[PDB]
Amino acid sequence: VLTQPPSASGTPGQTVTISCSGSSSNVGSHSVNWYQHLPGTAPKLLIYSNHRRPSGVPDRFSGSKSDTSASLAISGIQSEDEADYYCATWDGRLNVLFGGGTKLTVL
Amino acid sequence: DGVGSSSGNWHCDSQWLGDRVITTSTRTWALPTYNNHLYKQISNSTSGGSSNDNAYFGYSTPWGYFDFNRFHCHFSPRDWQRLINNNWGFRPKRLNFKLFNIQVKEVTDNNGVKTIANNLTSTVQVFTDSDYQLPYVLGSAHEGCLPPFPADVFMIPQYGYLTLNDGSQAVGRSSFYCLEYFPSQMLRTGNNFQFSYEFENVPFHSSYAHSQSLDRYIPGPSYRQQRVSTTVTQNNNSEFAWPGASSWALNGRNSLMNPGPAMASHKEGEDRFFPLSGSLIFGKQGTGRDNVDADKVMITNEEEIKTTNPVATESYGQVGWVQNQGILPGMVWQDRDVYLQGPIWAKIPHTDGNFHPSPLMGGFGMKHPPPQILIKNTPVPADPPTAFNKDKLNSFITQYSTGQVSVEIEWELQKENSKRWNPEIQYTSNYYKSNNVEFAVNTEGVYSEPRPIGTRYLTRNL
Amino acid sequence: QSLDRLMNPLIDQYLYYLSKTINGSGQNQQTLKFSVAGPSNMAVQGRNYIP
Amino acid sequence: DGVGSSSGNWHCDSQWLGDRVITTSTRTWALPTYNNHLYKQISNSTSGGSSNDNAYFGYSTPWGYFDFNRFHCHFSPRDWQRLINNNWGFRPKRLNFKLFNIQVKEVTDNNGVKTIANNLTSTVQVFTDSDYQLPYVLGSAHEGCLPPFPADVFMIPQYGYLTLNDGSQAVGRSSFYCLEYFPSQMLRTGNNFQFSYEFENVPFHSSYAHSQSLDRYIPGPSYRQQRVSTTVTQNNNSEFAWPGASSWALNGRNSLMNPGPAMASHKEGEDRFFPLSGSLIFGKQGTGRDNVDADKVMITNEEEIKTTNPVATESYGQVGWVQNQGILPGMVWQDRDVYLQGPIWAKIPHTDGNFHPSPLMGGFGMKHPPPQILIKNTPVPADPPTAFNKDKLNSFITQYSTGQVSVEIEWELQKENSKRWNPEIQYTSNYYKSNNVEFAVNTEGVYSEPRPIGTRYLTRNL
Amino acid sequence: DGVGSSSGNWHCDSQWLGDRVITTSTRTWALPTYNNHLYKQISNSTSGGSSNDNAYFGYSTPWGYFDFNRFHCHFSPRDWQRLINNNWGFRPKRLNFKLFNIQVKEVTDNNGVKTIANNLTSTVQVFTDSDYQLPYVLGSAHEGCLPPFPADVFMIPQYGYLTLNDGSQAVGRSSFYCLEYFPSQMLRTGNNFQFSYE
Amino acid sequence: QVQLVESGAEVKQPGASVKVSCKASGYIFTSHNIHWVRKAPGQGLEWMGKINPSGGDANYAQKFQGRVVMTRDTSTNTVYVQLRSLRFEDTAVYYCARVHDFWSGYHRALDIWGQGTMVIVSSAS
Repeated sequence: VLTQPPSASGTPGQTVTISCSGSSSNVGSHSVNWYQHLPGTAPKLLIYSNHRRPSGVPDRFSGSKSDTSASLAISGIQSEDEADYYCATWDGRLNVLFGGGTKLTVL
Repeated sequence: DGVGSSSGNWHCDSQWLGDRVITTSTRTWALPTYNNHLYKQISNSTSGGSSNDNAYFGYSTPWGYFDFNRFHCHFSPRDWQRLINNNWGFRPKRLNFKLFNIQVKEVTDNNGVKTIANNLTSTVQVFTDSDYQLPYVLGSAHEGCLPPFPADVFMIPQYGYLTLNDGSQAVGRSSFYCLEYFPSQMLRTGNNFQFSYEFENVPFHSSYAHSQSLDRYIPGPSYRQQRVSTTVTQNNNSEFAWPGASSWALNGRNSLMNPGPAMASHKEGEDRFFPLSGSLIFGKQGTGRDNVDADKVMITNEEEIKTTNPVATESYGQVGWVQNQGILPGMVWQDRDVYLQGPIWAKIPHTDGNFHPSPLMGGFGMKHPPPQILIKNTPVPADPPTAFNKDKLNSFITQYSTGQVSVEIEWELQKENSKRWNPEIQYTSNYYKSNNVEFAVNTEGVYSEPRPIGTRYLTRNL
Repeated sequence: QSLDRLMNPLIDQYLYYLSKTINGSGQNQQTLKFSVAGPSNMAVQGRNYIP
Repeated sequence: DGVGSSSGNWHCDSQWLGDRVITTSTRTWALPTYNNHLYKQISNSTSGGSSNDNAYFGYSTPWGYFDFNRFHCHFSPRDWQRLINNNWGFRPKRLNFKLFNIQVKEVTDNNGVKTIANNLTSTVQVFTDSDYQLPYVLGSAHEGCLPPFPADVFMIPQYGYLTLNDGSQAVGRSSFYCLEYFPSQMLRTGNNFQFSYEFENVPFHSSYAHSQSLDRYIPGPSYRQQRVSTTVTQNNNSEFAWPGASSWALNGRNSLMNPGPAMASHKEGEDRFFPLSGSLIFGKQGTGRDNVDADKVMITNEEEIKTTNPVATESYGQVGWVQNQGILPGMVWQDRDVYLQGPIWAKIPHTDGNFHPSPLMGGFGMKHPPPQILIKNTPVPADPPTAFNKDKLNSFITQYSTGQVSVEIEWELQKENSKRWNPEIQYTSNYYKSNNVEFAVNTEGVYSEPRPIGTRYLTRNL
Repeated sequence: DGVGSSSGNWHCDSQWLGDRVITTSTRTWALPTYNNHLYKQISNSTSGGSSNDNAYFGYSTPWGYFDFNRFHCHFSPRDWQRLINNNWGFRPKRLNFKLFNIQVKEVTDNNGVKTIANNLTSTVQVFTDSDYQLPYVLGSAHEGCLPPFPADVFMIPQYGYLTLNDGSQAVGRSSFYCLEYFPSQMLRTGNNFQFSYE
Repeated sequence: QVQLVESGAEVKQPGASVKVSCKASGYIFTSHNIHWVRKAPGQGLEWMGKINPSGGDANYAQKFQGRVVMTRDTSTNTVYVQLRSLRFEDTAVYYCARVHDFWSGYHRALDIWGQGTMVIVSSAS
């Protein structure tokens, strides 16, 4: 199981860093992709295969991957932009993995 | 011959005869089912036109292809020592291939438990392209090569190719190959396969360093790479990797010149500085796939060739400085070195012209290199309905295959004649005690090559 | 086909490239971060032939 | 040939012909999957012993290996009687070894169950080192012999080997062999494997006890041994078990002298004393591994040589006493006695020089002793994921493979020529009743051997 | 020859030629696995004195043996009736033994239901002591004969033998015969076995 | 000395399955079969069937052919019966006994029994 910190503090008009620390068998081999989860609704694909993003995703997201860690940069945090954000990677033969998940705090 | 009868015999050997060598390494392969038996277009969507260089249009296929194209498949780190210390030059003669003990497993599901059962009567297609009609993807030093350590089962890489594009769209001059459309041999669980190939006549490799320098006929071509320092403090405090890059535009897409025409990686006495893209790079064992630190990768310094070749970080000369020089009557130069981990050959593309075809990454050039080998499973459809439905069958049994693969390559050598009174520079191990023998498995069992190994040791006159 | 694109789009090269010379804006931020060259970013891959 | 047709037949017999014998033996065997298909590295630390004496380094490999090195495998306690009573000595000539009827079972593990099913197509690799390239483990008198009682079904031992070491760390000279780099044969469920051997000419083993003592030239060499008494009140009440023992020392690590050059156990008539490290002490059947007490171990004695070789608890003489003595000219001695449970051969190490190479524990020392036979299951990879990953496959199907094994050796004999008038000592069973037959299975079903058997019974003039 | 093609044919017949007769018989036999593949010592001591004359000592090997030693394994009650009425005397001359169509099974039990399944490759050992080196137990009129009626699938008896004893305890002049010690042909689902004797 | 040990009791409500464990301590454990006799109150002994230790294959009884499942393990040297569908009817003290041949091929009897086991089955919590 990957590890990412539980909370991210924020203020309107900041960017928040969100980080996921993998291993040589997890993030080392394959990319991470970051999901938004807004409890009650379907998880949403924010960042996949590192920097590239899905057509709908706002410009304000940038993910970045280090050798063993994944970092998520959210430009322009907003009140409505808060949601529990998850790490996900492909480890093993092909099973998907998920970091514990982290709930942003917009204030 | 039968299910019960073994179709071949494991051969791994090194036989040393006179001026020639023989290397056969048999390894174990595993082939999954790619794309659920569908040729599929791929295309690079990425941004809204921000990144233009990264555009590609091509097809993905079911066929997996055997890529043995890297040296360390064929030579054992002992032999590579044996081979490099004693022999000025070498080159392959005869290729041979035997693919046997094909087993088609039939992974299934049994009410919550996966089941890898036998399917005897399923078949395995295979064929060689001896006419080079297909794209040739062994040319870019791709991954999926046979495991360096004999005892590690590997997995066959997927095959796919690219064609002409304006942006992500295709163009009327494009070509869609279908690999089914070749005559192919269907190997069922008992049969085996083989073919033989004669390497076209190539110039010997040069494993040696000039005992003499050309200043003491003008040094070879140069195209300058920006100079990077392995100490981070010395480097400029800005992100210049893309900007620094030495590029060549083809069709309005700037591609980074890599690895670049053969030149010395650094000047004598300046080991740390290295060309940005001139040198080839390898990973260490289990090195991360993005943005890893310097000591996580191996950076091969070309220095051996410096005498004859212009340095890769310095301008050529004066007239104003000369940044890039081509060919002048009376130039001589040395090739780019080859590595235990570095490729063997490349396919000389089909052109009205070429110059000194020897491929840039090192190794040997050929017009008709050793053929490709494509192996896919044969689709087995799940029970189709009773009432005939013209749509094609989209539901197949899951299978995969496993077996052996063997390759026998006859190498030729060019013996050492030297009169040099003082003793050479030999490769050698270090004696100083350590926790792991180099090129040997650790406690976990992972097999790791600690250092790349270049082939220039001996010395010949200039 | 076309010269720079002969590669197989589905697989990484074992060769690398230098992706980052910096961590990020500031003083004394220089660093060397090597990355694998593969289907996503193809213009940094090692090529055997030039026009 | 094929699945349903048996490959080779059960041969177990003794054929007594003139001056020469033939003992064939067969056994059944199962081969697990060792080290999860991984060459691994092992030190004292991975084992956990922190001493310098017990420090070691080396690898431990999947391959299994057969060991018939022990007499009790080929000879049945009948013969080893008929073999000793009637004969003045022997030696081997030709050993023939076969291996047939391979079967491969793939264990499946469910939530609470594991069902065994045949994987017909699966294979088994086997080869023999006939050039003596690998290290040779058969000379350490390891466990894992073919069992003595044919209906037993024996598990094949793993193959691992020690290399040079400093502490737990290697040195650059410490070398690592990868067995897969040796050519081997691959056997599906129908194939068999057989070869033959020729024992290089050695001295006959001497089976006899000199009737006439040397002093009725000079006795042979001597190296003293601390005398330990099976009457435990007589023994000094101190912890002299380790400190007391004589120990030949190498490279700064003291190794116990086991057993040491052949010497008599004790002075004639005193049977309760024995060399502390001098004589082999076989474990009785049912004996545990550790800290056992006295009666659970049979103890051999060398009494038959008390004529020539000096007592191992005595000094060789005076000049002041002499505790150790090397070879003088004009010495005579006799080697240690081979036992029914003891080894048969060992390999004379490869040196520039040695003296009287015949090993200490008994048997026939050889510079080309019978090759080892290594075996493993060619791993069937479990289903790969549909998209390539450069890694080696870490998931396999759990298997073991079983079959038969049979070995035929030809022993040569030397007849008894003596004109002695009065009768000999002969080895025999003791008619007197007992709850069990010696050398035979009890009610429980476990085969036990009550007593060792020496080979020295008939007498010769000195 | 192979797995799918039979290894023999079914002959039960009797053919009366002049002054001699040929009586052939063919039955089915199931051989279980006795003593978990373990030779073991047997003796009755049920009391420290046990029984005076009923005490015995011996072993009980896993091997099964074939008892055809009875007349009604070779004769159909008619052929017997034909034999006794018209003849003064008779006597055997030659015996031919053929053993074919081996079929091996594997009893695996999963989830409370045990299901038999062909194990193709597993083998069956057989031999004929032609030197009469083993104890001869067919002479004691034991049950386990081939069945009198061809349609009866029968089960194969166990071979064990007795030796010298005093009380329930053996004596050195006893001996323990391993049957593994003889050479014996191995058979898979394709092989047969045959031999003749005068 | 030859001994057979059932585990402690459980209380499981109808529809629940309960496995039972039998530890064979002091013998080879593969040469002898293990029979499970059950006694429900006011009923005779009842034979749930046997397992063949080394074999792993079991022979169940006519009445219990459906519900009862038997599994074993050589390493831990114990054998398991699993009664998948408990009912009020299936309330009994469970025994594991072994066949013991008294050192003779001819005789067969259950010489060693375990101390005991009782299953209290009732829906009431």
